Amino acid sequence: PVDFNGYWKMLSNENFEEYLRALDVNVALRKIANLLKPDKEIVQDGDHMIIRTLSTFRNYIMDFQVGKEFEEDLTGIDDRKCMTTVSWDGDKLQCVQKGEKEGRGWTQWIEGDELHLEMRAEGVTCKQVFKKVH
Ligand SMILES: CC1=C(/C=C/C(C)=C/C=C/C(C)=C/CO)C(C)(C)CCC1
Repeated sequence: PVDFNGYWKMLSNENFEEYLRALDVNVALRKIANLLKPDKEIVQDGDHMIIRTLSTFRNYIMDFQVGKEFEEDLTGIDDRKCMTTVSWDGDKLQCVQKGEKEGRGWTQWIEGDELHLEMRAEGVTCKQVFKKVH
């Protein structure tokens, strides 16, 4: 396990448009979303974690307990509900989102002062990197 606490800004984004296409997100929103460089505020307190993907255009908030399955309301992305579980896999943070879509989930880890995040859905993989600014 590692410590994700902090405020992070996006450095890079790769294959995000195809990842959103796999979720049936409309073209217009896909183009707009891929041009946004959202911040990430993570509050880690024990096994309780809050991850806020921030943008004035639109936000997405996660508030969960590691190891405990919860009903994830993805309103704002594709408006789906998934039975999600986020667990530790060594120093990596694994998330599996069970629902209508195949292979939906993500993996997060740290390299120096950078947050690495890979998102997957329907066999598609998106890669993002963030820099710890606070
Ligand atoms: C579609 C869409 C967006 C998607 C956000 C996503 C897919 C966030 C995933 C966050 C995760 C996995 C956080 C855990 O570290 C954002 C809000 C950028 C802008 C508006 C359009």
